[PDB]
Amino acid sequence: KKRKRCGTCDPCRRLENCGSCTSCTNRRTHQICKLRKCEVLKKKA
DNA sequence: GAATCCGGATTC
DNA sequence: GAATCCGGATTC
Ligand SMILES: [Zn+2]
Ligand SMILES: [Zn+2]
Repeated sequence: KKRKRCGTCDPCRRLENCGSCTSCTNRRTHQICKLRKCEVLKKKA
């Protein structure tokens, strides 16, 4: 089953997409803002 | 349908 | 082998 964000790390607590990282910039990506990506979810599923 | 986890293809 | 581009799939 797919994991949920931890909700507590600094990226999880950011309120908005940064608007300028690769994920916020690239027009075809479905990846979350790099500044928001949950630290826990960076571990391999 | 939006958000975005997740993993395949490319490219190095 | 792995970072990056990319988009299928789930969960709401
Ligand atoms: Zn961003
Ligand atoms: Zn988190």
